[PDB]
Amino acid sequence: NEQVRYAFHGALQDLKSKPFATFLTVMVIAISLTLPSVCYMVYKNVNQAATQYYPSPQITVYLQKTLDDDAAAGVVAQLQAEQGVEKVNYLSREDALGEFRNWSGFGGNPLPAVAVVIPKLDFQGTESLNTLRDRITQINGIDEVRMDDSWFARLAALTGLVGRVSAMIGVLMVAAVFLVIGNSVRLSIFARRDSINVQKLIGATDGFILRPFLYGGALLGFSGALLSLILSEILVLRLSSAVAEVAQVFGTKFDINGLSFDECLLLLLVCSMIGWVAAWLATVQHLRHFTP
Amino acid sequence: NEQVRYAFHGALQDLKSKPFATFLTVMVIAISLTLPSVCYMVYKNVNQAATQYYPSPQITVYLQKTLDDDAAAGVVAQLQAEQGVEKVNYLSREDALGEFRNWSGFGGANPLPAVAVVIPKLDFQGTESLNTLRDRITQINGIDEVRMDDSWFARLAALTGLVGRVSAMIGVLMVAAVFLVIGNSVRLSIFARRDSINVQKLIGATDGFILRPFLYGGALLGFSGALLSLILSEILVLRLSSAVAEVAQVFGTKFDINGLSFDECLLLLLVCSMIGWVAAWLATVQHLRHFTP
Amino acid sequence: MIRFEHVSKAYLGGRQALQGVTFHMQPGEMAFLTGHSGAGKSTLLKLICGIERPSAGKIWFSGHDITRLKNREVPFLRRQIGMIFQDHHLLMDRTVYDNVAIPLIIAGASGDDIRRRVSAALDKVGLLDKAKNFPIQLSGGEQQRVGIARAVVNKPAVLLADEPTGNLDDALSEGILRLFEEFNRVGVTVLMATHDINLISRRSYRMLTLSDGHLHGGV
Amino acid sequence: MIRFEHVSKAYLGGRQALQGVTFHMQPGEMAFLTGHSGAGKSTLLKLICGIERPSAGKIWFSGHDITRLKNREVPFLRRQIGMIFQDHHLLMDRTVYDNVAIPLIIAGASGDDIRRRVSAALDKVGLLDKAKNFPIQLSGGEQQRVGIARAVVNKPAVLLADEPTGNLDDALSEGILRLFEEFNRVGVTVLMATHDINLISRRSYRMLTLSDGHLHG
Ligand SMILES: Nc1ncnc2c1ncn2[C@@H]1O[C@H](COP(=O)(O)OP(=O)(O)OP(O)(O)=S)[C@@H](O)[C@H]1O
Ligand SMILES: Nc1ncnc2c1ncn2[C@@H]1O[C@H](COP(=O)(O)OP(=O)(O)OP(O)(O)=S)[C@@H](O)[C@H]1O
Repeated sequence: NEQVRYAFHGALQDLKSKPFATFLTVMVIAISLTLPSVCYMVYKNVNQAATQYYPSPQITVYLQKTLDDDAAAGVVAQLQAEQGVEKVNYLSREDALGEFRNWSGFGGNPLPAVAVVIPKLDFQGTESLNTLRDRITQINGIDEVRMDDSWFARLAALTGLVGRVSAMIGVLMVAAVFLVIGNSVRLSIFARRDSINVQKLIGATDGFILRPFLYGGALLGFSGALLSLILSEILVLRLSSAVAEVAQVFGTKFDINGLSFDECLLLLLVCSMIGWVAAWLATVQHLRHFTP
Repeated sequence: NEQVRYAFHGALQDLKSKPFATFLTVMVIAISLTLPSVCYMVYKNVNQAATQYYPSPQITVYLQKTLDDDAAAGVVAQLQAEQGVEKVNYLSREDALGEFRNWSGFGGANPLPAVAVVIPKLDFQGTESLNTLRDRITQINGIDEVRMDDSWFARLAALTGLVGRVSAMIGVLMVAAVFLVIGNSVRLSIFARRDSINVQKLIGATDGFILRPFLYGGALLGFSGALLSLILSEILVLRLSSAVAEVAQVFGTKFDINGLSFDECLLLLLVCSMIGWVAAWLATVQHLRHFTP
Repeated sequence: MIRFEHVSKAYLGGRQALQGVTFHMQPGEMAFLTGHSGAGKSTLLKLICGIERPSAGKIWFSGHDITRLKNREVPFLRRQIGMIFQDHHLLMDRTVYDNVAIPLIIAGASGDDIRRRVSAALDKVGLLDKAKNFPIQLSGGEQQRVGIARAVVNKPAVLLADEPTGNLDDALSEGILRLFEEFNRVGVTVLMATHDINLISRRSYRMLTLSDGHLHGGV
Repeated sequence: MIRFEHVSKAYLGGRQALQGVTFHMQPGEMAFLTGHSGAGKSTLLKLICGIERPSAGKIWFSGHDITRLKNREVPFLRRQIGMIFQDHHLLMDRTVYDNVAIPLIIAGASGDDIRRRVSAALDKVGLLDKAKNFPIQLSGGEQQRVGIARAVVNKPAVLLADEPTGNLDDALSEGILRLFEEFNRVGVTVLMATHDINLISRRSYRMLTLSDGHLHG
């Protein structure tokens, strides 16, 4: 680690020679890396909210008319035993008696009970709904296994379009970080025409030319990722302050999950490696034009 | 226009000097213009998608019994001339609302009053509309069921403000992103040469003459920058136009996705080429200020 | 007339290039200024075009004062000086044909005059063969020849020669000297600067020798 | 031992800069090759180090032939030639002290003997007070001097010269030529290529002249 001292030494004064351009080329590239972090913040907080808050795929299932006053407990006990629906909300015949009198007064008697069916997210497909309709109907004492759909048809269709457009935006941003690193590094290299010629005409090794440009690209990507993380964290705090007054009408305390430590290391290492390969592609495709 | 032909010739000679480098510069400046366009059509289609929505702002206009239908037409003219944003529908309580009485006579089992729904436009909304409407409401007889619904009304006011703040923040960071990326591209494009600025001034020239093929080069880079985005955004639109079909039929209607009309395309080209008129102008004079005695 | 007051120049590095230079530079005749390697024999020519400011005194040109020009007329007055360089500066990645046609564009040339002006300029140096190529494939002798060729155009009022024939042989040294020597029938002042004496000793014009920025000898 | 036979050069436009030359070159002996302005001497001068391929023919160097070889072999043997140029290929961004320290850090010497080697390679040139500064405020009379100061570093087996004394006085030409003369005490060749005739007339060494890239004048 003694011959690599000079390669790390030269890039520091190379960047510090013109400080405003060095600041500008990191400020332009952190705000290009702000948006994958912002989209990742937007993605991962609505996903944990999607576990409990909005989706509740209940299917209104009616029991037999006057089979028994406590026949729903047997349905709960038998539906606990199979896959798919595990937890069943206990709604007996006396539950429907107390649950249907208020609706009549709000709008203006056998009364079979209404069961609660939750297929979670592994059997939420409409093609997989009919598989769950087979086991409920084949159990005796159940008359109406009536569909609801409507809102559930919209819930099972718009999520595909939102996932597809988010995947398209994510692919376009991973192409953007794949390309703006290479653009910035290759303009930094093509700003220097004399140096490669001087260290190549003088007897050397190709790795000696390769090392300082590669280290400069690596530290440029490192600085861009660090400034991107610092600029994203204050926006996460600003949005936490923006959602603090919105979450108090939802009835529960809500907070935004920030940039975790296990992914920031991955972001820094992929920015270092993309600076590595950007400087490799910028320098190898530049010193092949100096060998006649 | 005889003196400016050398500027166009030098600009096209610079662009044709390194076709791969200039193509990569056009690609990096064009991939930045994709997201203002994408966010603009996303913000645009939700305006016509705000014509219909599931949480409709229902107003409890439950009038009296039997004789309320005769007085319903008398009172609808006074309230519509009060604020001007008032849409009231009326149905026959004895005949047309018998299905609503038969709703309780279903599998999920004339005392109920008449049902009327008032949905105003989004231009006249907020607490001020409620303050100007509840002062003269229930002005006939006694009116039962004075209990309004405002749980969805409060949340839609809160949710649209949140995504409005998010969209405003996203838009200002996009204009910051495009401004700094055209500044970075033009500044490194003119910093890639050093002798071409020095030799033009060591031989006696005009200060405006060296500004011509750099301002025109930046303007043509900005003008060619937006065109590749305007032949790439609609490609992604038609790639994602297929998924609109199966989610439109579940809405009970047919919805068409809007595109980039020619009124805003010229605006986007003008705002993306005008920043080449500024970035090159500042960067060249900053570079030649360091070479003056 | 071109007149010097008691002027000098140093830099930020603490090196005093000039320590007092004064001469009256008459229009029309030649000059063969020379000195040692550390002498200010090039920075004397750099002050004529006004691309550096003198640290001391005041500087005069033609019939005007070229001191304190706020970057709006020293673009204008520099155009009549074909100031040659020591090391060659050419517009790289750009052909020779419009490389020597650079000062004609600013001066407002027509379409027809550029061709015959470039042709007549390159006749005097004799390079109508490597005319449409780039200066990458030009060797150093013709690089110096096209560097001195672009001073000839626009018919400048004052000519400066900051070391020509440093990359030329003795056979073409007399020709590139006589290209300057034919300018005596027109009203142009030529400041030839060199190191060697052998072609200078074969001629007889003004000697302006300097030692660390002091002329002493040489009126 | 540098051996030549018929070697030519036609880069892109078919301009026959060279067509063939044949001379042996003993180790330790000096030379003063020259020509006219359009004569192909600098191309021949670069054929010894061989940064371009010599097209037809082949060039023998010491005990090896380097005609069309890989890029993992040519820059290893490029360290033994004293590359100076007519144009000033110098690092404009970096200062003078590490312009001449490039062969030292390629050779991988320790950091303590860099300073005495550089000062030993600059005192005979005569530039210590004008060191540790940038070449942009150095004039050509010392820019050409610091250009060759990296060639005398680390004692190369063969030393190359591409027109020195281009911006130097005749007294400084004699001083720099006596700087070049003391290298002939050890086994390194001198390959001066100057247009000056009075400097080479004051001494007798191996004088050859190429006339328009063919044969021997
Ligand atoms: N821009 C500059 N800044 C600082 N010092 C300078 C500058 N230009 C020249 N010098 C110094 O001034 C002295 C000689 O100046 P110059 O006239 O440029 O040299 P010269 O006339 O070119 O002599 P040459 O190169 O042998 S023809 C040297 O000590 C230089 O280091
Ligand atoms: N890369 C190149 N491509 C084409 N022609 C070239 C190239 N390099 C040199 N030449 C030609 O080589 C011829 C002379 O070669 P040189 O030996 O370089 O001449 P010279 O006498 O050395 O001039 P200088 O100033 O001393 S380099 C000229 O006709 C040049 O056009």
